[PDB]
Amino acid sequence: MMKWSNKDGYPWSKIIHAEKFFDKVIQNDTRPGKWEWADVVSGLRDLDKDPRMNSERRYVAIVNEDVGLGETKGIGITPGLFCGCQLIHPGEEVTSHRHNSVALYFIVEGTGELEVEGEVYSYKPFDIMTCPAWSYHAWRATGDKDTLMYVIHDMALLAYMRALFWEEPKGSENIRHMVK
Amino acid sequence: MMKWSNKDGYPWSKIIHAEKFFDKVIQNDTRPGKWEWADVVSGLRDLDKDPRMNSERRYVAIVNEDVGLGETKGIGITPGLFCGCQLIHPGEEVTSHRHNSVALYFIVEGTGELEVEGEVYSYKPFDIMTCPAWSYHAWRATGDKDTLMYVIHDMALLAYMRALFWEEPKGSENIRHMVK
Amino acid sequence: MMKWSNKDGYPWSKIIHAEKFFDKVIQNDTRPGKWEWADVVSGLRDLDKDPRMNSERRYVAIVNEDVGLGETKGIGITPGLFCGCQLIHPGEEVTSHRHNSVALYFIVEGTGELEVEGEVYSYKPFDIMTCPAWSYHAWRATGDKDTLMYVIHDMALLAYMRALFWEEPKGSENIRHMVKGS
Amino acid sequence: MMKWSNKDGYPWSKIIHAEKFFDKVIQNDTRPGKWEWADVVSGLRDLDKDPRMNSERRYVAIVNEDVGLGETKGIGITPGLFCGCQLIHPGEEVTSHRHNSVALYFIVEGTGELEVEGEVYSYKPFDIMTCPAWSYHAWRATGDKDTLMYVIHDMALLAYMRALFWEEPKGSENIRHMVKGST
Ligand SMILES: [Fe+3]
Ligand SMILES: [Fe+3]
Ligand SMILES: [Fe+3]
Ligand SMILES: [Fe+3]
Repeated sequence: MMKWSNKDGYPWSKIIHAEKFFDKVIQNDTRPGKWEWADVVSGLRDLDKDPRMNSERRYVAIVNEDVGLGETKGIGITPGLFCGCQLIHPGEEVTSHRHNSVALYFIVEGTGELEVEGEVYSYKPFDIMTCPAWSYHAWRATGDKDTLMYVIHDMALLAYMRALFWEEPKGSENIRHMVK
Repeated sequence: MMKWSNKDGYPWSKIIHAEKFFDKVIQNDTRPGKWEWADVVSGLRDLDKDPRMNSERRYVAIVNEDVGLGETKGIGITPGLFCGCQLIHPGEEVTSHRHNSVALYFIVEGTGELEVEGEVYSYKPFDIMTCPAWSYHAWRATGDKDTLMYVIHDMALLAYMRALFWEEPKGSENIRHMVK
Repeated sequence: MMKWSNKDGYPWSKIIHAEKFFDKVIQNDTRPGKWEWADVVSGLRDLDKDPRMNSERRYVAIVNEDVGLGETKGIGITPGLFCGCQLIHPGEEVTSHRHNSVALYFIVEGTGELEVEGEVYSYKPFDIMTCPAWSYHAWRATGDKDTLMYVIHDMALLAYMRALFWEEPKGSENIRHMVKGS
Repeated sequence: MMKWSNKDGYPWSKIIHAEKFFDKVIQNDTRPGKWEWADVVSGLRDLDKDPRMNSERRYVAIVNEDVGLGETKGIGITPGLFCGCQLIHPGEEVTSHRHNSVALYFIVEGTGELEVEGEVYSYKPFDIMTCPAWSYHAWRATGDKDTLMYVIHDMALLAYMRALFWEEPKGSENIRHMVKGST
């Protein structure tokens, strides 16, 4: 965890006036978000211009900036929901990993196989599949079209509570409590 | 909600790199918090030095500034928990209200009556009581010693989702969606 | 809220053994879920065989039964996510309503108009759109192909907390605190 | 994690009618809870009738049974908050552990030391202290009176999401994903 000192007391543990609490707690409203697939597809195909790019790092996140706290730019698609899209070229692999964040996958394009906890399934467009919290899961695109997926995850909720664990690549030595 | 416009597009609706998302979603760890009762009671007595202050506003938030997100000083006592303390003098009342946020009460000191949806209970030190989401509740402090309450609630969670409602004072025409 | 008595005290307010909390707090793990679009679409068609069906009631919930608490059937697609699909025939409307639950809409097929808080967008397939909590929103399907939507929402989370509100149809008198008996 | 088979398809993956869904998500309302400290203390003191009782297991949970899904006996104090109380005799210890659930401690009675990630703090009645998610923490009661603490936590939130981790005793080999099965 951390090397810290309480020998100067606890300056961070404070007591504030209800007006400051209330002023910080109430949020602006968020305008509706709209995103177009062409732009998502443009974004992701742009990722291939980077030499340092591979299949495991080829996600964009779909965000509504109004959703942020205070005046800050948010990263949720709504306040409590998070969403990303991913491109996998045929023949690419996303190797086994796990995280206690769950993921919800919707196949927009492409075919392939998904492996979770030793079992393979062969996917096709508009399949829906989940990778349960802390389940080992891996991808391989097949066929002649890129796999593009629309993904809902709660990684961010757990990050904010500081309860996110990730293990990539596979192997106990790779487990991390996900904090800066 | 809002008068708004899409006539110029949805500039707030965006698509971002996985590295930006990751960087904004991982949080700093949080040093343990410690608060002293004396400081809480002192904070509360201070408020009385406001002439324009009454029983319904006599609350302080207990915060651990580390639990903030990104650069924000936090207002939770932990990331996902929120705590307040409140002081009612004998013969004061917090009149009927409701909010969709729940509240959990620990009576540290004092006695009196809690009314929730038409039923009255007489509390004493170290009683524990809940005011269910959206239930009409009211307080009347009795005896000679001030009522001091230690309060756990989820008001901030609903506030962040923009899903929080507040009816004060009693009367459906007083309901507000709590944003702005 | 409710008429209730405490005259008999608080029998439901208990104190339980650590063993009992733990036996009840720890869940079974959950097998991964897999749904095929064809099962969804078939499901949505069946609903038209009902004469007492219209645009507004025409949704199915995609569920993972393993996700239940204790030994019960779950209602989530994951423990904390909720997923629905809806079908609107062209020329149908979903009338203006609001709820403090949020909705994330993916257009799989169809075209039409989304109205949110007085602003209209014309959607096409694979567009993504949100209806923020408690915003007035309305649907009208256009063109020739049915609109089919993949929808994620937090309604169940708010319901479990008993902090969910729903106003349908539009009008403050239609507001309900969504608990068994409204 | 899981020895499972998809060789017989995925029968748990269902599609249900809105009517069945709505019928299942909407819950009964919850009566207010009230609990009295005398009864809590009596509970905790009772537990010491068990001879194989120690400081690590001297907790009871404070529950509002109306809070459960369906007509089920729930275990939250509210739907989304969970509350326990614990008794530590002076000279007893809760040894180092960590869990990704947070804990919020209110000292009702007693005195002692709280250690979190190498730092000690000496506690007294009506002190408020947190043990952040995944921080090593340990207790030792001092003085001539039992430590009684009023504790709020989100262990159950995490348990339900199947995202709860627990390491007791200290040491990585003892980390568990907390699901029925894995310790
Ligand atoms: Fe993954
Ligand atoms: Fe209140
Ligand atoms: Fe709606
Ligand atoms: Fe602990």
